Amino acid sequence: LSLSAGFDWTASILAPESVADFERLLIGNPNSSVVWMNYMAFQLQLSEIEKARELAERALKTINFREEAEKLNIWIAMLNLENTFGTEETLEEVFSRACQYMDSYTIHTKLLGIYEISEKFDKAAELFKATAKKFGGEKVSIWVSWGDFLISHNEEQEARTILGNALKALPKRNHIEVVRKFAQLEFAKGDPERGRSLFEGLVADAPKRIDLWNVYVDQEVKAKDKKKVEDLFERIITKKITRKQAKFFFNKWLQFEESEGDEKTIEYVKAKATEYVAS
Amino acid sequence: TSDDYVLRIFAIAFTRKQANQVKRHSYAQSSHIRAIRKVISEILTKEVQGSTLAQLTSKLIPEVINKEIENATKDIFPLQNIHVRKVKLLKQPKFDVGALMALHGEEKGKKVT
Amino acid sequence: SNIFKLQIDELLEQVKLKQKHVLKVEKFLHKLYDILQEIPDWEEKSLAEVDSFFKNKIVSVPFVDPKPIPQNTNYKFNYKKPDISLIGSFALKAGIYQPNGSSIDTLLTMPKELFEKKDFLNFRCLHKRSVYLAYLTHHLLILLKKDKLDSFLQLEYSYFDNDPLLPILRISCSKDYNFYKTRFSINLLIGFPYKVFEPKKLLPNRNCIRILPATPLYNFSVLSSSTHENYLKYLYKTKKQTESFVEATVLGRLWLQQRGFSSNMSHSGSLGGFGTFEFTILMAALLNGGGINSNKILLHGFSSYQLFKGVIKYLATMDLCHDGHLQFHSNPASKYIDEGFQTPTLFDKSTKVNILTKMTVSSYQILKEYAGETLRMLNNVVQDQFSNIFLTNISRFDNLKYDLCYDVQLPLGNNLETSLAATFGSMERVKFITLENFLAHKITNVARYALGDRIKYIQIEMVGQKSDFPITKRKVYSNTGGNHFNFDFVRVKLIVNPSECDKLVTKGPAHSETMSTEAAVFKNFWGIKSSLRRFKDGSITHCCVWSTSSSEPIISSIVNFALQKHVSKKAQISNETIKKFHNFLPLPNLPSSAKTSVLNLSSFFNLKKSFDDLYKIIFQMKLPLSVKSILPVGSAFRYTSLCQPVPFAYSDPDFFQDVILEFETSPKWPDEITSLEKAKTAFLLKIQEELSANSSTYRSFFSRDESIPYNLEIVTLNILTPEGYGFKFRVLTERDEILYLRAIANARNELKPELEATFLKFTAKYLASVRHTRTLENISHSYQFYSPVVRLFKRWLDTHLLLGHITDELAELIAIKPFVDPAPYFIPGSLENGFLKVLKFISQWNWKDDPLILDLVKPESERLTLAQYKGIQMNFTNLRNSDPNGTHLQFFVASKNDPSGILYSSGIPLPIATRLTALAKVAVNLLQTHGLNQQTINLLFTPGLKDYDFVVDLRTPIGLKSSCGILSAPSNFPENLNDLSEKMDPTYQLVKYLNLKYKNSLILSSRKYIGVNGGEKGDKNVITGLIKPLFKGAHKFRVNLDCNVKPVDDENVILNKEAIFHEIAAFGNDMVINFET
Amino acid sequence: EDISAMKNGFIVVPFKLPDHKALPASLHFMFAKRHQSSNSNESDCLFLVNLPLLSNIEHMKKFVGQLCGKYDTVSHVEELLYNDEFGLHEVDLSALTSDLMSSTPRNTALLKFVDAASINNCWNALKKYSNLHAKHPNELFEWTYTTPSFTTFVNFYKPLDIDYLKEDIHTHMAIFEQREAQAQEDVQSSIVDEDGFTLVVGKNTKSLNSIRKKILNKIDKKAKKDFYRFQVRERKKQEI
Ligand SMILES: Nc1ncnc2c1ncn2[C@@H]1O[C@H](COP(=O)(O)OP(=O)(O)OP(=O)(O)O)[C@@H](O)[C@H]1O
Ligand SMILES: [Mg+2]
Repeated sequence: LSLSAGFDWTASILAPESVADFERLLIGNPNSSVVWMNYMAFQLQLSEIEKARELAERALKTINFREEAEKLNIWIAMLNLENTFGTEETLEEVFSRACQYMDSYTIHTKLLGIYEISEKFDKAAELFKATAKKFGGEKVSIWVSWGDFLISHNEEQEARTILGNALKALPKRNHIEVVRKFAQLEFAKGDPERGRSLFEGLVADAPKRIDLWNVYVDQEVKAKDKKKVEDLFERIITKKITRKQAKFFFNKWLQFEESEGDEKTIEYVKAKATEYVAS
Repeated sequence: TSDDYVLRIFAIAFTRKQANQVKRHSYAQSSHIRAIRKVISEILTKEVQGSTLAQLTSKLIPEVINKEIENATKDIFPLQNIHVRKVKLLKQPKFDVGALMALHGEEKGKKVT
Repeated sequence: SNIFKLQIDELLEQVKLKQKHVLKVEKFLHKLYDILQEIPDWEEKSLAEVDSFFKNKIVSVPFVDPKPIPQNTNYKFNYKKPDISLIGSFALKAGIYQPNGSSIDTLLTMPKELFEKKDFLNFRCLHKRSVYLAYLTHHLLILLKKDKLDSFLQLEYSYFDNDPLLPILRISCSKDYNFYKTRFSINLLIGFPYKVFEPKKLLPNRNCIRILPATPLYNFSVLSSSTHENYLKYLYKTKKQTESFVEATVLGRLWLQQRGFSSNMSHSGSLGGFGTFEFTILMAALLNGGGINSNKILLHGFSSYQLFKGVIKYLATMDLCHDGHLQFHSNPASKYIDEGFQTPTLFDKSTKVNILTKMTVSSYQILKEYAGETLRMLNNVVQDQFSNIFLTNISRFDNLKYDLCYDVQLPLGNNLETSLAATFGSMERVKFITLENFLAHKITNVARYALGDRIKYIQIEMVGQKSDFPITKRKVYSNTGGNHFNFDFVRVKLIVNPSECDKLVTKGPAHSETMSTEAAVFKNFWGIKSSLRRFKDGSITHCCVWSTSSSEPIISSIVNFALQKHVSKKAQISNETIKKFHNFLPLPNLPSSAKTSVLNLSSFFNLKKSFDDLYKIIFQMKLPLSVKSILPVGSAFRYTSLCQPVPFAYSDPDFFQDVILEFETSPKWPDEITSLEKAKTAFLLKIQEELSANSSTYRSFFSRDESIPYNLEIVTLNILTPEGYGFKFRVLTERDEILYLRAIANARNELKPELEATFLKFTAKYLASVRHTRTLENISHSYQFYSPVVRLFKRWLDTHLLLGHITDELAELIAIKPFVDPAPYFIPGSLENGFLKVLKFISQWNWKDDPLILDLVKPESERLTLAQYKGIQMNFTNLRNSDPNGTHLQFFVASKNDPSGILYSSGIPLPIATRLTALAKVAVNLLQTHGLNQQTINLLFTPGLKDYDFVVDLRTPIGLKSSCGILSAPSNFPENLNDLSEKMDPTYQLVKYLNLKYKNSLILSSRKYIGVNGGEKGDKNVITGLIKPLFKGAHKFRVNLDCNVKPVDDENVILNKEAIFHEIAAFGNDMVINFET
Repeated sequence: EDISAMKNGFIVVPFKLPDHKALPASLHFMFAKRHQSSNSNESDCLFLVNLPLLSNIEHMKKFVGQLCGKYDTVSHVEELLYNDEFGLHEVDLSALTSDLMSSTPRNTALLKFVDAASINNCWNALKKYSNLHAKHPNELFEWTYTTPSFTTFVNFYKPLDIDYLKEDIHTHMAIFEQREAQAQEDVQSSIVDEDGFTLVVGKNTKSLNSIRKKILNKIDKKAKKDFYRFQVRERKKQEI
C-alpha cells in the first residue's frame, strides 16, 4: 500500500451563474478573456460596478503577457465599462492607461467606435481631431474614418477641409490613397459628384496609374449611371494601356453590359473590342 | 550584531594632502567633517548589523572595513590612517554552549584502577 | 484586549449548554429523587447475612480491596434513608455542552447513626458504604422496572474519579423521561455526614490503616467524602461576590481539557488530578488572599479574562509541591507558606483536606509547565493566541505531545509473576492502595533517577485501564488482568532535554575517602554498569558510560537497563517507532558512522574546516581589487544537507557548496550586464591561475550557471579541496543589483513582471541567501533537533517527488515552524516528535487564508514588532486581493529576512502545492486511524505513483549510492575532471528542461537524491508526468497552442502522448528503460 | 491519416519516430506554411509549428536533403530563425541595461532558404510529401534526434575549456572598452546644435543614451498671507 492522494487542480482539498462558478472556470482557463469579460459582465448586471473594476485589474495581471489579443479585449471591455457606467475622468484614466500598455493608435481607434456606438458624436468629433494631430502624419485610416464620420452626419464642406489637412500632414506617397478612399466614401455615403471630381483630378495628376481608372469605373458601375459608365469606358481605352489590361476592361465593359441586359450594347463593345483587337 | 551582541565601534581618520598640494596643511571644513562622519557611521552600522560577532571579527582582521570607508569618503575629502580604533562589548546574549563549541570547531573518563 | 473579550464571548456562547436539555434532565432526576425515598429501610446485618442477602441477587456488593473477611468484619451493616442533594458543576450551573457527554453528581449522605467514631480505620467506613450502595442499587433497580423506565436506562458501577475506594452508580440513558439527547449521566455518590470522623485523625501525615506509615490516599477518600456540600456552599458563596466566576470557570475547564487534564486520580498513571473543581477552588481561594503577605491576588471586580490570567499566573509562578504551599479556609485569609511537603498541596484548614492529593508530582510539573507557557501567550501582544490557548487540542496524539514513548510489557500477562507481585507487599499496600498505584510510582522513580537531567517531565500511563464495571461484579475485570491488575501494559512517556539527552557519560557523586550516602545509592542503583573514572581536569567521580548509536538514542538503553534491573528482569521495553525514523536519515560513509549520534555535527564542521583553509589562501592572493569578504551559503553551512558531507563523495547533488565572493567597491565595473559578468569571470580566471600555481594540491574547473533567467554569462569557479570537498564560487558586485533594477525600468510594461521574476531569483541566490544561512546557522544551536528533522523532512519531500518544485529554503522555513512557534505544544525533543509536528502543521495550514510568518530567533532583540507584524499582514492581504484563489502564489512564508513573503515560494505549480497539503492531510489521517507503528511509517515514506498520468523508469549505468557517500566508494578525484560527469545523475536536469519546454501542457517530477531513494544500488529513478486538464481533451488548431499535438480533424488536434514519450525517452538515452501510461 | 493540410493552410508533415528499446509506427506531426514578411531577414522563410525536440539547422539540412533526393529537387536551407525551445532568449537583458554591445511565438521557428527558387521548390516536395501518409505511410522519413549539437546539450556536467573561456573574455572586454571610450568622447566633445545650442554634460558622464534616460526618468512658500491692503481687508472681513 502507498501514501496516495488524488491530484487537485482547484485547491478543493483546501453555464456559469455564480462567483464560484466563474472563479472555478478561471482556475483552468486564466488566459481566456471570454471567461473574464463574462465574469465582468455578470458583476455589471448585478450593479457591482466597483467589483467589475477590480476583476478587470486582475485579468490584466493574470492573463499571460504574451496574449496580446486577449489583453486587448479586456482593455476594450474596460473602456466600454467606464463609458457606460463611469464618468469622464475615470474613462480618461483607463484610456490614458490603455495606450501605455497596448498600441496607442489601436486604443484610439476603439474608443472612437465606442463613442460612435454610444451616440456621443460631440466627444467623437473631439477625439477624431486629437488622434489626427498625433497620428495623422503617419496613418491614412484616421483621415478616411474621420471623413466617413463627417459625411455620415451630412457635413460635406468640413470633410473637404479634412482632406486638405490630410494632404498637408500625410507624406506625398499617401496623397493618392487618401484622396482615392475619400472619393470612395463620397460614392458610398456622400455626394457621388464630389467623388467623381476627386477621381478626375487624381487621374489628371497620374494618368499612367491604370489601376486608378479601374477603381473609378468600378464606382461608376456600382452607381449604375450607365451613360457615365459608357463614357468612361471609351475614355480608358484611349490611354497608355497594355494589351493584357485592354482585354480586362473590354471584358469588364462586356460583363457590365450583359448585367444591364441590352444585347445591342454587348454587340457594340464586341465590335469596339474587335477593331482594337486588329490594332 | 545579528547574534544580539551590543557593541560600540570607534573609527578614526585623518585628512591628507594631495600629490601636487602646496599648502602646508590639509584642514577640512566642518561641513566636510560632518559629511565624512555621516558616511562612516552609515558604513559601521551596516557592517555590524548584517553580520554575526564571529563574522564581524573576520572583517576586523583583514582591515576590509577601513578600505570600505576609504572608498566611500574618496569623493568628499582625501583621507589617511583610517582605522577602527576600538571595539567595546556593551551587552551580551544568553550564553549558548552549542554556539561556542561550533566557533571552536564529550570525553569519557578512563577507569581508575 | 478588546478583540480578546469579543473572542471569549463567541467561545462562551458556542459551548453554552442549551436550556431545553437542562429542563429535560431536571424533569428526570426530580422524578428519580422520588424513587429514592420509596426505597425501604433495613435492619442491622453481619457480613454473613449481607452475603446471603446478595448471594442470589444479580447485584453484587462492590467491596473495595481488601474485601472484608469474616474474622475482621465484626462490625455490622445497615441501610437508612439518605439526604438526597445535588452537587458539582450542575449545582453551580457552570457546566457546558460536551459532545462526549457530561455527568450530574447526585449526593446521598449516609445518616450519621450508621457510623462509629472509629470507623475511619481499616476500611470500616468503606465497607459500610459499599453495602449501602449495593442495597440502594438493588431496590432502585426493581423500582425502575415497576415504573417502566428500565427499557431505556443502563445501570453500571464506576469509580468516582477513578478512585478505587469509592465505587458509585451511574445511570445512563440509551437511545418522555428519556434524556439520551441531553448527553448526560447521573452519578450516585454516597457521602458521609460532615465531621463524623475527627479530621485531625485524617491529616495526610496521620495513619488510618493498621499494619506506622502515613496513608494520604486513603485519608483523602474518607475525608473528602464527608466534604461535598461544604465546598458547594464555599463556591456558592464566592459565586455571588464576583460576577465573572462562572465565565472564568469555563475558560479554565476549556483550558484544562485541551491539555488532557482531568479531576481523576493520577496515581494509577493517568494525567489528571486537577480538574474544574480544583481550578475553581484555587480561583476562589485566591479571591480571599493567596500572597505571602495574605494579600488578595484576585478581586471580585475582575473580569472573566483577568480571573483566568490571575489563576494561570499563580500556577506558573508559585510552587505548591516542593518549596511552598497554599492554605485557605473554606469556612481566614489564604496565605502562601514557604514550607513544602514534596507533593502538591492546597491545604484547607477548615476541613483539613488537601485538595491536590489526587495530583501527582509528575503531572503537577507538567501543569506548572503548561500554565507558564500560556502566561507567555497571554502576555503576548504582537500575535493573537486565542486559538492556541483554547481552541487547539494537544492531547489527541501522545507522540505529538511527548518526545519519546516506551511500552513496557510486564511479565506473565492470569496474574503478575510472583517476584513482581511479591514486591508489592503489605507495607506498600498501606501507602499505595492498589497494585497499579504501586507500579506507577515504582516505574516513575526508577525511570526518573536513571534518566535524571536527560529529561524534563515523565508520565507513566497504564494503557487499557477501565473504570466502569457491571452491577453483577464487585471490581473491574480486564482481559489481560483477570481481576488482578487493571491494565494491559505500561507506557513511559518522556519530555527530553536536547542539550544533554545524548551525553556519553552519566556523572555521579564525587569520590571521597568514606563513601557518602549519595555515592551508595548511585552504586546500588547501577550495579555493574557503575564505575569510578577520572577525567582530564583531574576529578574522580562515580559514573556509568553508555554507547551512542545512529539508530536509537541513549535514553532507550538507560530505561531498558534500569527497568529490567529494578522492576522485573522479564520486562520487555520497546520503542520501535523512533528507531525507524532514525534509520530513514541517510547513514554517512564516514569512520564509525553507525556509532555516531544524530545530534552530532562533526561531518559538517570538518567541511567548514577545509573551507577555512581555502579561505586563508584566497585572502592572501594579490588581485586588482582587494577581497571584501568570502561568505559561504551552501546547505552544509547551515546543517540542512539531507546527506551529511563525506570526503570525495561527488555524486551527491549538494557536493559543491555555494560561496559568495565579494570585492572592494570600485567605479571601474562595466555598466552592461553581460560585460559585468565577463568582468567577474576574469577575476575567477586569475584566482584559478594563481591558485593553480601556488597551491597545486587544489584542483578547480569552470561551470556555467543558468539559474537566473536571461542572464546567460554567469560562470562559477568550482574548487576541489584536498580534504575532498567541493566549493562553488560566484562574484557579487554592488553594480549587480542596480543593473537588474535598470532592466525592469527600461522594460516594456508588459515585460516588467517577467523581469521582476529574474530580479527575484537574483536576490534569492545572492542577497537573501547570505541572510538566510546566517540566521539559520545561529539559531540551530538552540534547536538541537532542527537539523535532523529538516533533513528527514527533505527526505520525505523527495520520496513523493516534491523537492524538484519546492526550493530547499522553503522546506527549511516550513520545518522550523514547530521550533520557533511551538505553541500550544513544546519545542520538539525527538526526531519522531519534530517530524510529525511538521506534518501536522502542513495538514492544518490554510495557506489561502492564513500567512506563515516566522520570528527566526532563539528562545526567550530581533523579535517582530507590532508595526512590522501588521506590515507583513498587509502584504498578505494585498497579495490575496489580486490572487484570491492562490493560483499564482500558494505559500506566503515571510520573516525579517523576507518581509515580502514571496521570495522562496514563487513558481510552484498549484497541483504541487495542493499535493503537499493533500499528502500531509492523508498522513495525519493515517496516524489517527492506525497509530504510529512499523507499518504506517513505511507508508509515510513510500510514494503513490498511480495518481500521475504516466511514469517513466530510469536506471543509471552505475550505482551512485557508494559515490554519494551513503553507507549501505571514491577516495580521490578523477585524473580528468571530465570524468566527474560519468558518476552523476542527470535526471534532475532532464526534468528541468522538459518542464520549460512542456510548461503549457505537462508537469514532470523526479527524485533529486537518487542515492537515497533509488533502491539498494541507488540507480533507479522515476519521471512522473501530469497532463494539464485542458490539453487532455481535444482543441481547435491555432498557432499559439504551444503544445506537441496530432491532427484528428482539419481544425482539431489532440496531445500526441507517444511523440512526447519518444522525446523523454531520447533524453536519457540508455537511462530510460520503461514506460507506464 | 487522410489529413494532408489544415484548412488554415498549415501543411501536415509527418515524421517516423526512431526505435527505442523502452518504446517497443508512431509519428511526429509538423505543421508548415509559407512565411511572408517585408523584412529582409525574414524573407524567403517557411513558418514551422510543433518542431521536434532540439531541432537545429543541421536537423533541417538532413530533412531537406532527403526531400531533395526523393523528388530530385534543389533546395538549400540557410538558417533556422527564432528557434527558442525553452524560452531562454525571450528577452535581451543586455539591451535593457545599456545600448553598447547590443543595439536591440513558442514551439515555432522560421526556416530560411538561400533563394526563392529553393523555398518554392521545397513547398512542392512538402505538398507531395504530405500526401504520402494517406497512401504509403511506410515511406515516411525518419527524424534522427541525434546530432553533434544534441550530444553537447545532453552532457550537462562538462567543465568549460579554460583556453576557450580566456579568449572569449579577452575579445569581449576589448570590444566593450572601445565602445565605452567612443561613447565617453561623444558626450564630452562640445555638442552644439544646428541653432548654436550647446548641450550641458556633467563631469563623469559616459553616454548620451544615459543623458536621455535621466531626462525621461525626471512660489507658494514665498507667498505672504498679510502683505497687501486687500489681504488685510480680507482678513478683516473674516475677523467679524
Ligand atoms: N480534589 C478534590 N478534593 C475534594 N473534593 C473533590 C475533589 N474533586 C472533586 N471533589 C468532590 O467531588 C464533587 C464532584 O466532583 P467533580 O469533579 O465531578 O465535579 P465538577 O468539577 O463540578 O464536575 P465536572 O468536571 O464534571 O464539570 C465536588 O463537588 C467535590 O465535592
Ligand atoms: Mg461530576
